[PDB]
Amino acid sequence: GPEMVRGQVFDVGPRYTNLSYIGEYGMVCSAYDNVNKVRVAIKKISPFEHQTYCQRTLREIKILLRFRHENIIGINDIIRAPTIEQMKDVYIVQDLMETDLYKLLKTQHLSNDHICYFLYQILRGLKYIHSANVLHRDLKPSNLLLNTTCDLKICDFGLARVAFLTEYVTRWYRAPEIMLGYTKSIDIWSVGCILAEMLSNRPIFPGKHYLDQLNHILGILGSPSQEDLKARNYLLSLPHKNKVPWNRLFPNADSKALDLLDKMLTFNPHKRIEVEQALAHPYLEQYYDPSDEPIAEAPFKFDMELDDLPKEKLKELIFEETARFQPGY
Amino acid sequence: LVKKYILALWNE
Ligand SMILES: Nc1ncnc2c1c(I)cn2[C@@H]1O[C@H](CO)[C@@H](O)[C@H]1O
Repeated sequence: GPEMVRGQVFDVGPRYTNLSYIGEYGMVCSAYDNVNKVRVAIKKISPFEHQTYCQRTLREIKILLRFRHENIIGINDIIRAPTIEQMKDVYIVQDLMETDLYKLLKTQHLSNDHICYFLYQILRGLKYIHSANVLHRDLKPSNLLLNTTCDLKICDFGLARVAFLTEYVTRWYRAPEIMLGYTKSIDIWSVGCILAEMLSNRPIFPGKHYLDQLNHILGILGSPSQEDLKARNYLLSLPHKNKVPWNRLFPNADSKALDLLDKMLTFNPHKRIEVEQALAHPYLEQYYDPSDEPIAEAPFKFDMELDDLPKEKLKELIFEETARFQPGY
Repeated sequence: LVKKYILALWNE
């Protein structure tokens, strides 16, 4: 009937069938599309009972609807109830992917050509979203889906904001300013950490709190310049350290990539490199093609986004944004 | 002639 799977109901209508549970905002399943005759990925999200729930899903739904890219995931369809009252669940239907980078970096090893290519598709895709003055805020290997033909796409646009921070967060990829970060440069750091993780097959900065993540970076990045309150006094108390050479952690790595890696993983956000600049790096000459690589047609405009609204009004906003996909409307 | 290179990585 409703094609209930695992433990709860998964009413996706006659359109999608043969539900397979993938795992994991909410439940994620792989259904078969009959309209396009190709397996797709449906994720069930059931918010509306929390303040920050309705925002991030609206933020993700909006952005993914107005974006089109070869390296950014795209919503194919959305399903929900005809009315406000009966609408309790939202079904985001997106095209199916074989795996993500987190599952890739474990159990599997990448060549320098495969590493360079992925970092490119990250950057090629990142420079589009960054061209629209929008921040991803939370970039992770788990948020980088991978196509069978080595094509990379980006997800998790819930925490996205235009160019509460502290709310529910793997804190291995946060920037030195997001220790406790509101620019493009905070994403580059994450992408920098990812490159370091693709290069070592292991997390560059382990531990997800102050005694480790911002402490282990001091072991590699070293003590900062005096350019750099309770986080301030804590660092000054800690003994001075030196920067361990990137060609010691990564001795069998490309000399080109290590240069870029250091340019991406600088301490201070200022002059911490930029998109397009990173694309122009010698490590990415075989793939860089500014004539083909798409950019944002126009920055993400305002007035329509100011989520200090109650959950009651946010649900209404979800309804409008979703009505564009509703079969009868 | 198949560009974009030929490798399928694989399973979740
Ligand atoms: N659109 C998709 N196509 C295929 N799989 C998807 C998705 C989405 I959204 C999520 N997932 C699955 O959830 C995992 C998240 O790390 C991914 O690794 C994956 O297992």
